[PDB]
Amino acid sequence: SEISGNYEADDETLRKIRRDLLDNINLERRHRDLQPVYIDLTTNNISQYYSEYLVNNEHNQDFYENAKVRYNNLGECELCHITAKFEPDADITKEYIYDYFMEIGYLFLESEEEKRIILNPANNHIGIGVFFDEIQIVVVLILSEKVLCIQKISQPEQNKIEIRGKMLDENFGIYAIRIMNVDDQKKDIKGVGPEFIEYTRSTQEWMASFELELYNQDRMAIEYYTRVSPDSIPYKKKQSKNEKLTYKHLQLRLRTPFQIYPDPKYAAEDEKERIRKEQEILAHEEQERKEREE
Amino acid sequence: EEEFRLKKEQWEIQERRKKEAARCILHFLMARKEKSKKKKKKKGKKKK
Amino acid sequence: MDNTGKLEKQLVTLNDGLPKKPAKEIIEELKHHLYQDFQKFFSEEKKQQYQNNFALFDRDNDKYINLSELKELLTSVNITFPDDELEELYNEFCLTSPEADGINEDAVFIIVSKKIRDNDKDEQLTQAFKLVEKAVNDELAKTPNETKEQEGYIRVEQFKELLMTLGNRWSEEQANEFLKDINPKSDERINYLDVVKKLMKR
Repeated sequence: SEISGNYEADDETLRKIRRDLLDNINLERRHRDLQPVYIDLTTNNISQYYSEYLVNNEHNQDFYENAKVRYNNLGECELCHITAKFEPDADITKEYIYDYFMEIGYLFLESEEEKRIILNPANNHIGIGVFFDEIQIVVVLILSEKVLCIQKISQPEQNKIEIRGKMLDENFGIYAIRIMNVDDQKKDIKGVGPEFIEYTRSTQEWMASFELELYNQDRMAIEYYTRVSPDSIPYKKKQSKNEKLTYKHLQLRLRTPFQIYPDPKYAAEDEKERIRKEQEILAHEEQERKEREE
Repeated sequence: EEEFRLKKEQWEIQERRKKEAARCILHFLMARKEKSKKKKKKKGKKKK
Repeated sequence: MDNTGKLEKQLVTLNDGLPKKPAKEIIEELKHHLYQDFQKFFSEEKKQQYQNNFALFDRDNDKYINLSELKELLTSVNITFPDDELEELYNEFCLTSPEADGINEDAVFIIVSKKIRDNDKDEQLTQAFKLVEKAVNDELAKTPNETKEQEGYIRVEQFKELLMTLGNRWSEEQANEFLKDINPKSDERINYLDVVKKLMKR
């Protein structure tokens, strides 16, 4: 205890490292002319959990599958995780570990299997989880092919949710926004169809405004359904008094355990690093312009 | 002294929990059962 | 070029590696997951008490009590099931343990788990109504020109984002059905008291 010091990590730094790996993946994708990867809630949470488990324990296929079942994961998934040890006689610092995570992303880009899974054109949902201990670190990435990805979930009005999502599939337009109890699988808690959905097919994006209060919001997931030919969906269309939605014709597409995207903390922190990036860029460009004038 | 008093309180709580365990233990054998009859006589002379 | 097509179906296939471990180990780990919630749901007093109401009906000391013995344990602990629900719970454990002459000690513990776990879900859902009414009344008082009739009445925009806070996440998609189910009468206002009644009745 006297000799070995604590090595706890900030949640802000955790989010920084995770989204920085995500943005490095996106930068490489655009360098190669590849689509940028959005933050899938399922993949993000599962990868964070899996890296947290990895730092203290080795890979477990059955454990990962059971975690996916508990989260109610959906779709085919590909996992890319690495654990690396620190130098026997090297100092460990915050910036040291952050540049080490940069190097971890570079080694992902230098690694065949994980880079291929990251950059798979078919796969379109990616979630990152970075964790570590005093001795090693681990990075975990979970990618999948899905039609709808969440780009914004906001909390502007205390009682009006808005999960903004983009449909990456053209045949499929978000039709059913509903879920069942994670603990009570047979319990179809809450869901609606087009009449309470705002779908713009051109972007295949979707928003919505509807009602449900502080009822059961700690664990369960988000079950996004889609329909073929987004045109045929009566988006936000008044359903007759004798007309109710039918999910038996609605295809489940994304089960992402609920979380604000970006969660106010995620959004504020991300805006922080971005703004500091532009501040540094402007300072560097000012210095460059002065040097060029001289 | 404060740590000792806290430990004593925790020990009293654990004693109550062990009394609950004894309640569990003294709830099973109300009836059963069958005639431990014939031979437990092996009682070697050399005592402890 | 020419953007020739097309709407293509990126079918999301649920091939995410169903648990490759054998069904036996799947069962043990599911049982452990169920018991873990038990551990916190029931104080050590409750845990070391349920045996003090299980065994005497488990007269035979085989650690298995029939449905009648389970119900007697429940009555002694002052926790009661409906006849059908309690019989179903006992029979499920009896089937899962065919070599068991009923439900074991662990089975009775799990049945109480289900009971007081439903009770805790209801209690959390109810305490949700308290904060909901608090917020509704506060916002209504912030609008003195709105009659007290709105106490209980709440907007669609006043009924959604409370699904991000407590218990086990009802996401935005889990924020949809109750609206269609309860039919906001062309006003998009449905009483949070009516939601109290329905959610307590489910």
